[PDB]
Amino acid sequence: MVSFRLSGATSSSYGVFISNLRKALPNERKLYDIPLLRSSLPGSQRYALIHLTNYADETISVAIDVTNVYIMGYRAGDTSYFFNEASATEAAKYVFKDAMRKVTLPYSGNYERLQTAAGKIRENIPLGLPALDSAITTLFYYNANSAASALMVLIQSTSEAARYKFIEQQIGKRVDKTFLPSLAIISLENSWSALSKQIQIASTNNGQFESPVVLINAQNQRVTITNVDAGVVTSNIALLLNRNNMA
Amino acid sequence: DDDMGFGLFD
Repeated sequence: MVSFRLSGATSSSYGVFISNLRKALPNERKLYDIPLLRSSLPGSQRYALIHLTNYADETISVAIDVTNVYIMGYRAGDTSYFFNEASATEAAKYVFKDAMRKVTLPYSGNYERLQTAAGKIRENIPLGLPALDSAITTLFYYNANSAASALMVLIQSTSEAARYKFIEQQIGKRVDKTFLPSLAIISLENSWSALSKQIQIASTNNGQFESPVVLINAQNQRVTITNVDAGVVTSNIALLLNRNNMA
Repeated sequence: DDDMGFGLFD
C-alpha cells in the first residue's frame, strides 16, 4: 500500500513515507513505546509491497517481510529479482507471481555479501533522496554490476530508516544532495538485532540489559548501552526485532 | 537535530 515518489521529495514527504512504512507493520505490542514486531505470520500475511517511483516515473515494487522489515526481493516491469536465500525463496511463493521473468540475485540480503558484490563498504556509498532516485533507476534496468550498491541504498532508505529515527532524519535531510553515512549509522544498522533483543530482556529485567550493546556515536566514540535510559532507546529506535523471529 | 546525534546513542 505504501508508495513514495522521488519527484518533488522533501524531508517531510520522506518522513510521511517512513511513518507509513512503520504503520504498515503489524506489532505484538509496544515496549517502552517502541513497537515490537511479530515473530511469525502465516505466509499469506507475511509480505507487503512498497512502491517507489523515480524522477522518470519508473516504478519498482519492493517485497518486505513485515515481521522484520527485511527486503526479500523487488519487481521492475515483468521481472522479479529475489535474494539468494531461503527467506526470499519462501517469499517468492507469495509475491510477484505474475512476473514473466524471475531472476535470483547472485547474493543473499546481508551487508557482507552485498559489500563484496559491490566492491564497496557502506561508508562509501552515498545516501540521500537523490541517491535513492539513482538506486531506483539502477534497479529498474538491473545493472548486475551496479545492483548490489543500489540494494544497499534501497535497504538503508527504507528498512533502516524505518528502524531508526536517526537514519530516517539523516537521509531525508539530503533533499538535493547526497552524504556519506557515518560509522554511527552503520553501528545502528549492525546492532539492531542485538539492541532489540536487549530491550526485550530489559522489559522483564527492570530496564537492565543482560548484555551490553556497543554502539558508535556521531563523534565516532565507542559507547556501551546497558539500559533503557540510553538515547538510542528513548529517542531513536522505532522498531524492535522480535527475539523469536528466528529459532 | 544536527549530524552530531547528541543524545541519540548512550
